[PDB]
Amino acid sequence: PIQAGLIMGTHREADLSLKRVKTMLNDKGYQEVITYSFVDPKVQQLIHPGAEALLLPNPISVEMSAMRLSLWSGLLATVVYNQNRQQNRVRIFETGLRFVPDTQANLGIRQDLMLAGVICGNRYDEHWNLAKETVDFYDLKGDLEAVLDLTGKLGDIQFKAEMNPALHPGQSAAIYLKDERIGFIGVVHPELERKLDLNGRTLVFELEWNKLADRIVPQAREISRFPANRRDIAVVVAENVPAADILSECKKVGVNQVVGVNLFDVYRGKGVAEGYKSLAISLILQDTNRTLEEEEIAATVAKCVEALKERFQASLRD
Amino acid sequence: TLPKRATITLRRSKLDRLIGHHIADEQVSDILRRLGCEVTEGQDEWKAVAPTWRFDMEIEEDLVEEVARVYGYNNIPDEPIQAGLIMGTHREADLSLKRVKTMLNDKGYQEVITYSFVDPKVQQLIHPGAEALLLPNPISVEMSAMRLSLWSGLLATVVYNQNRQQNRVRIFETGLRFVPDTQANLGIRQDLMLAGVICGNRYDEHWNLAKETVDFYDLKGDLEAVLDLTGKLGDIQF
Amino acid sequence: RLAAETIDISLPGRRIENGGLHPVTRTIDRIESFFGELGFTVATGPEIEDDYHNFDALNIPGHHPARADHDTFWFDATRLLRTQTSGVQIRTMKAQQPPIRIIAPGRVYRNDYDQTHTPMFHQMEGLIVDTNISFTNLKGTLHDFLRNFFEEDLQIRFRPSYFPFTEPSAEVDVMGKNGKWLEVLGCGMVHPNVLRNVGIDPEIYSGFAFGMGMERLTMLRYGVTDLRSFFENDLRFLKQFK
Amino acid sequence: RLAAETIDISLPGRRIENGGLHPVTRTIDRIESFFGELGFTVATGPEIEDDYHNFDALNIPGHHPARADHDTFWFDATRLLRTQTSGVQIRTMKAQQPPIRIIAPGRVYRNDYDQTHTPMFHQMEGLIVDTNISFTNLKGTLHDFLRNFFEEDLQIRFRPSYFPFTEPSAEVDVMGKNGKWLEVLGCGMVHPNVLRNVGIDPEIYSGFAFGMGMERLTMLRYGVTDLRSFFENDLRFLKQFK
Repeated sequence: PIQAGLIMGTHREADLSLKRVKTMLNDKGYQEVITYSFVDPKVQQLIHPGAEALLLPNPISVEMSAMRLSLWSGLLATVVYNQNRQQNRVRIFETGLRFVPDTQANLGIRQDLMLAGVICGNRYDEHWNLAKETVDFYDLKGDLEAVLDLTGKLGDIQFKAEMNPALHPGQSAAIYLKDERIGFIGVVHPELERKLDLNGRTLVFELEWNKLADRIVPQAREISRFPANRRDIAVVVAENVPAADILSECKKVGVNQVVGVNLFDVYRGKGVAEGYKSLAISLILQDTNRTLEEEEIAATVAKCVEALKERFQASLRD
Repeated sequence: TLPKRATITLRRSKLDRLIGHHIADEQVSDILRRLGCEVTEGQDEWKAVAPTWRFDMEIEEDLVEEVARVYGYNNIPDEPIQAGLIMGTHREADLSLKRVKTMLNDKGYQEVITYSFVDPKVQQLIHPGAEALLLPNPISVEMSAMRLSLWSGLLATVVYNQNRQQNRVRIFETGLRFVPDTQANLGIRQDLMLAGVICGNRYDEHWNLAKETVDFYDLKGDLEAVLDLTGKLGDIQF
Repeated sequence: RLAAETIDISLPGRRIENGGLHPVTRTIDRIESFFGELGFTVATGPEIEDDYHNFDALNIPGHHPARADHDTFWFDATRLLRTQTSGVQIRTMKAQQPPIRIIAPGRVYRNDYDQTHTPMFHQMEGLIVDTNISFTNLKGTLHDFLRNFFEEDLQIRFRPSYFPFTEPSAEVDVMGKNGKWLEVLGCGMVHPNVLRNVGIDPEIYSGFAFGMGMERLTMLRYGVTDLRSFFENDLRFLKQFK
Repeated sequence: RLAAETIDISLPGRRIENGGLHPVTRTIDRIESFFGELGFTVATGPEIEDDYHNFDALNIPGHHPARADHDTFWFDATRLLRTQTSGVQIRTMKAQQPPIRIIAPGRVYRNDYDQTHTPMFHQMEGLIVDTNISFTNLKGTLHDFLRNFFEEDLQIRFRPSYFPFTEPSAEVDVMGKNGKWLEVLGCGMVHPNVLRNVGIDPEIYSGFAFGMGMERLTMLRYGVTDLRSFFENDLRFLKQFK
């Protein structure tokens, strides 16, 4: 055996590994597959039109003569492989690196490591009390926020609406993490599935890897002892703003009184006006050095409503 | 019958092999003389007898340690270890602890560790009939019993946290217990144990997830992913 | 309530059926841990490469008959998909001062399709550079890795071969039972012309390298015999590796 | 359907809030990985011990004033809770032989309760035994471990101390900023009487050992200042370490 010198070698605590996030995806219930890294130019341009491809001289066939532009070609080939073999409810993901053409790059194409995936089929797999409901975007985003924004930041992460010509305009998003396009989530276009014949509603979620590859090392702080109380607020808003100015501006008003914000019941029944909605906004108000009694709670509930009238709505009268 | 002093002979190879550095003959034969010894250099060896006032010089380590102490520890450079590279055997058929810990705290749980000796008036509630391992010279009355499970500490951490107004706590713990049996190496059988406690609501306040506190089937499905789909599955029965 | 409110005891509990990795992924991570506890740290890089990264740095040098037998995927004249994962270690040996050692997993591409060769198969190229190691310290590590990846069931035989980027070369070729010998991996000491156009002096330094095929290793280990079944990705095949 | 059936986009998605480890657990696993990539493998054992495992094997030997200053938890005359995690390495050095090293994490017990000392605190005792290592190769590894556990912010100073199971001894004592110096760990070479009653010849062999406190290290690292708060196990304190 060899004779070496035991230099330790450098590490880092404030970053991630790939195997940790992969072991988390296996905990949530996802198979890991590996597909072909060069795909079909016929059903490759049907996902990303506009951006041209990196073609390939001397191919193997016409079926494999184009580099990737995303990871949604081999994955939507694997799904329709499995669904044609009388085998449903396939949850897969795959980590590889894509090839986007550029001009100010190293060799003419810039390459990013990418983490992608596909969820589809049934949610709960036919259980004795859990009902039969196929999956949707909230399930994908909830199972994704644990992937991205738990082992990373969750400091500021905004979901907005940015279009893409491969998926639905409404049931899709654009994850940010402090003013950068980092991801694309949501169900594919309902006329995209007329080609390839992907029986049943599928969902896809791509992520740019080495910008979420640094966690934060935590720091202690003094913790109080006193209990807190649960205040119920039901703000009436028209059906225009989803959650951007409802659940977020509540936290910024007062840096010593408001911690925590929940939601447990929507209100679009018969009591509310049509085209309008009420979101139940519960809070757990507490103070860092003393307790909170009935006088100072009425200041911080009313101050958030004073900061809410700049969104053309206010609280409800019930 | 006075305490006599040995002839603590110190060579060159032992001093060089323990320090690493090369302290000169002229300085290592002056360090002992200024320390108080009676040093006679001996052609790549030293025979120095002990002084009277020090009762910690009997062997060669007690003579190289004082030399290094007079020379200083900050006046010695650094080098990394020179060693061979043997792999060391693994197994694929085993299982690591951190894998099950990583799956368990990613199913929703949290790892705490508690005091390994508990109250004998509360631990006899959880396990009556089995004699406990008592403790001479305790700290107080409420910590004088080696634990026979993990439940007498976990159902104290739960009652701690539920008194600070948060009744959803899902903690677990891994330690080793002590049960008396007259068969082991000493007189108690010791196994490594993996334990836990769940309570509270299944899901928190969500927009369609209802409010039902947990029953046994949810914990049985939680423990299925631990035992089955990790080490062993197919020959289980309840 | 106590002797009345009982439930069924052995009904299946509610959960989500967890899923396993891929076999070449498990083998890549297993050999990564096997070499990480010797101090080897991994290194990665791109999959597209010019000629100066893939052929003209490993001392081929261009009129050699290694530019058609590799079955490369060309683009124009100075672009090709990576044929062997060695640019990831050349771009490491060039930058920083010696002596450091690294391994590298990744994807290679070869223009060969049959029922015995996919166009993509994962390779694992090691690298080690430090003073006074030799062929003895190559056998004493590859024998150890084979004895640990297997469980001492099989016998080896070092035979000679020829790779252009390493001379003197070898081949390790473990003992099968269905035939006579299956060739598993190849190795050799680093040629000095590879060192001299990087920035290391081959008069005082030395080293070796090794490259093994991950899919043949995984097939021989877990008993699979059809190499094309790895990349069609059937769940009914992939569920047993969990 | 397309421009009509839209949903809210930034409502919180359904999941179960995952939870993190314990800080001393994270530090134990971090130093376990730090030493596992040098080849050290862990070793474990029991928590109750006779005198021949805990005191009379480390050359105390029994009339020494180390049987009251350790503040032990006795049972009768030949039983005690483990005061320092060293029987786990004596029971390894005895069985096999003689050129391999190990580390060991575990729980110790000391009869001391204040607002600065819990009765239980985790210790981490290393061990290394092979030919021709010295104090130079002790500084060159503990300096490296401190520079990697911190991020090169702090300065060290090797000062002398006295532990009965290792002579010549030391202490490493990193530089704080609130006071002058906080003592972090202690080390030293293994006494030959520890080797001779095990089965290793101290005329040709050598080695060193080191024992560090995990809770003071974790307090100094993540800024916590109240040592009793580690074992009351409040979720509002423990949730930030996730």
